[PDB]
Amino acid sequence: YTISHTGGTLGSSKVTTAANQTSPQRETAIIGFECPRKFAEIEYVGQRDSTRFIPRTTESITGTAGDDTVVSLTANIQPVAGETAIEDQDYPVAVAYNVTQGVQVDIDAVDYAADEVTLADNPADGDTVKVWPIMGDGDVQFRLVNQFGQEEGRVYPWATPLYRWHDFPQLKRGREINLHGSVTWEENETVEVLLDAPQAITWEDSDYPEGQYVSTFEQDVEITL
Amino acid sequence: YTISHTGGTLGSSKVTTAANQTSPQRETAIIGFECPRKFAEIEYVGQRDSTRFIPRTTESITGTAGDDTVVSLTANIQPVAGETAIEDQDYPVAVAYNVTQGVQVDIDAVDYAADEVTLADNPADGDTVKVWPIMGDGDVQFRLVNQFGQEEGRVYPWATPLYRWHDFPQLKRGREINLHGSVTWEENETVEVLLDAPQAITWEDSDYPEGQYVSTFEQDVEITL
Amino acid sequence: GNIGNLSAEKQISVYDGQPFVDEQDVPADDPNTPALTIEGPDGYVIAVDAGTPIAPEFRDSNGNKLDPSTRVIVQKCDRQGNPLGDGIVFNDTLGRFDYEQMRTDPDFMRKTAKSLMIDEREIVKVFVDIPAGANGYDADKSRLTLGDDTSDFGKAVEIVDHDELSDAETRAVKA
Amino acid sequence: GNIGNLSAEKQISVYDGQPFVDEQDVPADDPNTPALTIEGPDGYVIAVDAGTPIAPEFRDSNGNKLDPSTRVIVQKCDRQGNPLGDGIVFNDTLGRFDYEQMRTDPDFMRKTAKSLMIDEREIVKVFVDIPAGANGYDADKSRLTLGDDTSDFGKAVEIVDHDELSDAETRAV
Amino acid sequence: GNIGNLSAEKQISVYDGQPFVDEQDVPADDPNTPALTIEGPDGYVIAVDAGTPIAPEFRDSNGNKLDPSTRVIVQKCDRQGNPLGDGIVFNDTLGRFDYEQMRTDPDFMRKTAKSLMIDEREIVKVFVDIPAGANGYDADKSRLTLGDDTSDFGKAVEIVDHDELSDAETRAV
Amino acid sequence: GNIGNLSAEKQISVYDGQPFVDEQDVPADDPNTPALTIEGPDGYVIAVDAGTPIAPEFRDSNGNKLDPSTRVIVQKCDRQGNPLGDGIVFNDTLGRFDYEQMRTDPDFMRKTAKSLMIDEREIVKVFVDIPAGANGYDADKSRLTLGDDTSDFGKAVEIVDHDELSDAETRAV
Repeated sequence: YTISHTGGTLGSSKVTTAANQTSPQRETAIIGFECPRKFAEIEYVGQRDSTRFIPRTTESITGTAGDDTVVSLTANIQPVAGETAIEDQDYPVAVAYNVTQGVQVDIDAVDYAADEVTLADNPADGDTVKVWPIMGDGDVQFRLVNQFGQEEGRVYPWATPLYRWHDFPQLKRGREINLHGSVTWEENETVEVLLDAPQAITWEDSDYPEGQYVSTFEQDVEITL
Repeated sequence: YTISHTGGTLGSSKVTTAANQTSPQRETAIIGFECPRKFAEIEYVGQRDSTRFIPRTTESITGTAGDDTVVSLTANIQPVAGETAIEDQDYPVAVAYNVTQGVQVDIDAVDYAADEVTLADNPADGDTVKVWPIMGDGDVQFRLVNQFGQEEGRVYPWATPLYRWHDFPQLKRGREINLHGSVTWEENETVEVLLDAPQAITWEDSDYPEGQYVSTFEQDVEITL
Repeated sequence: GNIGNLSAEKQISVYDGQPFVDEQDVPADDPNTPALTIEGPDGYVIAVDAGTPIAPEFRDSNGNKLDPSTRVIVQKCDRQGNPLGDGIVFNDTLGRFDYEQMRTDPDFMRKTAKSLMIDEREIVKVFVDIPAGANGYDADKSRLTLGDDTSDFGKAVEIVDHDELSDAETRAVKA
Repeated sequence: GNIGNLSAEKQISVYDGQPFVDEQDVPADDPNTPALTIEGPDGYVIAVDAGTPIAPEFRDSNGNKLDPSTRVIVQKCDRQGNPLGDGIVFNDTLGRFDYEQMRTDPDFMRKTAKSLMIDEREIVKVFVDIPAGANGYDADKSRLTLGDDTSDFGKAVEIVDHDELSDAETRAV
Repeated sequence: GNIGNLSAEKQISVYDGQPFVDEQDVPADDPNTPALTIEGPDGYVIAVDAGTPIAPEFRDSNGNKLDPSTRVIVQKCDRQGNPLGDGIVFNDTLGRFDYEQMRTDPDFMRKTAKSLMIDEREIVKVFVDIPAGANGYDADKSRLTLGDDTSDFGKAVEIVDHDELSDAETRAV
Repeated sequence: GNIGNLSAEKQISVYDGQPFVDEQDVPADDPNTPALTIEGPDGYVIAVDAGTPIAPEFRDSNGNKLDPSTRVIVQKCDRQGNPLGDGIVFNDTLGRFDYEQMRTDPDFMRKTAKSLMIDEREIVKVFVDIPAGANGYDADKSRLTLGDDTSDFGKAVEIVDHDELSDAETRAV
């Protein structure tokens, strides 16, 4: 006797784990989904139940004369759903915020190739601005952990690239992501979502304007009770 | 399917109503219990499900030299389950408040014969005091009222004297009041409790120290779902 | 929207202020004068089973008690006001009585001996045999209690309208 | 002058303005307060077959959309209106709902996963779990459109008055 | 050095300081907050029958008795935390009790109205519906008693471990 | 805490970043350069059915898409790097490709023609026939996605380890 649910950034309980990786090119555990006492079991079926991932990183710049262009963001950028115009995407490629004025900034233009952008707000000298663009390169996959602290194993050991999550219109049916493999939980067990990449994903940065979370991870699943 | 609930001063929702009587003696409609959309029906059975009812009134005085004693309060000051000392009782017969001082007061001595009392602090000339003794003599009973604002009938109509509620230890089993008769509400309909007495009931006097409800009326009842 | 249906044998208690009763202040030592006078209610019938309590709240004018040596008597009467000698239910004192829980604790409920059944126009009286030194009877400040209907204790008092040949036999109370 | 005999299963869709659905301005992070309360019509039965769309066009008082990471839940409750735990028809987020065409393209529509059945008195509640930072919920400037009764896509909501054996089996709750 | 073997049905009581029950101080007038929570002990099964007493000594931080007009509700919930509406056991006030002897004299002991059963994970919650005038609700200077495993009066709560046919019948919820 | 075992038949996708493929810079006047070298894994085996999607996101160093007069071919070779000639899967121009949505809409997906199989050593190569002008080719600012393992649309590439008779007949080139 089962129904469906979503596991997510917050999800059915505040016992999940939300951390960030390292810059040395060595994978870490971004997220930890631990089961509660409430439910007997959680089950995920690749090819059946969708998954969504909006990753996003953090950068910073200092203000000075002519500082309307933003440099290479250390990030292999792509457009969203293959579409470039920020005003016509399912979600922004990137956003930024002046701290000295304490507001959001709109973006004017892009160079996907050079990984650079162009803004309207020429800041002052000594100014401070922060940017949250989507994450580029990255290899992700799932992992299981028992109630002890042990790696039982991965799932379908072929890590998908990060950028495919950006590449498609994730909301539209048929194009949504359905990874592979299968997996089952239990009460004190903890699945983890793991990632390897150069750049530091972030969350819960207060200065972000369009929500209390820069970036999200969601997953449809089936549940016993 | 059935359960047991309590109808109360506030009950399952704030469609309940409460109001006072007149100074001449007449059956006035004191408190009305109206049924919600949440339930389907209600029942109350005398001789099975009990009822508690703590009435109290208001008087007041202005102070002067020598005013330790307070006069006959326009009611017969009964005992409390046959008891005399305020400390020893299930509830006070009498409470007092110095509003000029903005404080609660306690009692020194009592005289049920002359229906008088005598207090601790002689309040000042021009001082202001309010007092809440129990309701004196009077008669009380029930009534049904349909959705049309119209009567439908009374319930084991032997109007009960007031003093009997004060004369018992209402909590003690056996001594708990059980009235008589039966009743069955419907959805949008109301029952009323009515009263005749030479004094004015009070609730929600802001200056009262013990709680927000000097007087109460509560009843064990039976509900469908 | 029902209220339901009732019975005949209503269960009550009895006291002074009801409107089939007469209080009457009393001097020192005139026993023949009636303190309390029940009459029948003119149409109903009263019944008092035996083993039935009394709670007399008897006091003076000045709030205090009376002499413990006093005798309270409850006596049945004719339909006129005369005693009957026979048909007494109670003759005892007040020193044996305690007022602060006389209607609460059944172990404090001092009780009757005989049963009793009263018809339409009949009378019951209370009488008070006293010494000469006492301060009398201030009925405003004294009272009486007899039975209870809300509890399950002592025994409540029965009242009815008329049920037929049971009434024909009840009317055999005639001497 | 005929009317045409019509099936009493009337196929409609549902919104807030109707006089059996009440709204409630929500604070920041009260996921137990119901934003919307759907009381039965006091005389009919509603049926929602599985595979049924939603369009919960939610915004704030200033009019901007809520946070995408919001959780949105539809749940049946008892006749008192307390959640049954089980009996859910929907559980997902707002980011999964492109407001521009969430009710336009079947290729974008979000559908139910369960059947459902509401009597004259049974209650539905729409709960919203939000972080702290958001600008609440202004029902005066937001709305809901449950189902479709207009297009050859999607599905609708069946409403019926009382028929005998249908009621006989409907009271098998 | 013997002790005597035991029947499986252990007659006990329940109190606040046990490791399958949790307290939580409530604000002024929040009923939906569960003051007290009970959960199954993970391996045993509890059975309460009706006529089970309560000494629910609820007090404030200063310990003084609350507004007697306060309402108490006791209810079984699902395995998640959602009350049922069905399966309520108790609903009464405070001033119907008398803290001085509410657990002492049987004339002062209120009790339940129905039976109850707790599996390894089943949950019970206790709610308190209160006006604004409360001085809060301090659990440290308050407590609860359920069951009676000391006298001929009242009853005790039965507890068992898992036995085959007993648990097979138990899981018919 | 089971996971669910799998057969050998891994349904996957292919692109530049995996460690059995190497991109290479390409000037603009050679249809004979190994643009991509796709070498076997040395112990596992790949299979592709005809009717398999391609997404050849080729641009220049300045990010612009190249002249769609350019042609592209994907082709099998021997275990050394010599094209077999036959066994071609693809030959078309970039003008038939729409980088904005070429890997999303089935109505834009250019697919394979003939099936294909790659043993532990068999090589696939890509060849690009270009005119004189269009600014060469940079693979670091370009990529490719071969097959699709996420949708119901398109198909995925099959991979296996060594199972006996399957390999015995996979040697049937």
